[PDB]
Amino acid sequence: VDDSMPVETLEDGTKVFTSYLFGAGALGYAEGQPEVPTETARNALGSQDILINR
Amino acid sequence: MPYWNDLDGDSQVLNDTDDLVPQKINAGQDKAVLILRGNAWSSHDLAATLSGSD
Repeated sequence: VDDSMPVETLEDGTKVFTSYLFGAGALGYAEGQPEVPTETARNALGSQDILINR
Repeated sequence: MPYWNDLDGDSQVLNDTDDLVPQKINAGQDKAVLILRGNAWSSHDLAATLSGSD
């Protein structure tokens, strides 16, 4: 059960629901890597600090 | 930087009824220049990780 799925609308306020039926278990994905996966910088004449992810 | 140029001139007719005259020396100048240079270069990152070497 999830609240976020594609839902469309036609005129006269009628709705259409999608509801994928997968039951697969599964497809696949992998994480991989960049370089510099995380970093921090700052602005000295001001006062700030940052984060990055990428 | 300075320098002293060397003396030159006639001897004279060593003679009576007259006297001699002494003589003089000069000086001179020299210069130089200071110069300075430099440059830079760079790269992207994404390209580095995607290309297989650095």
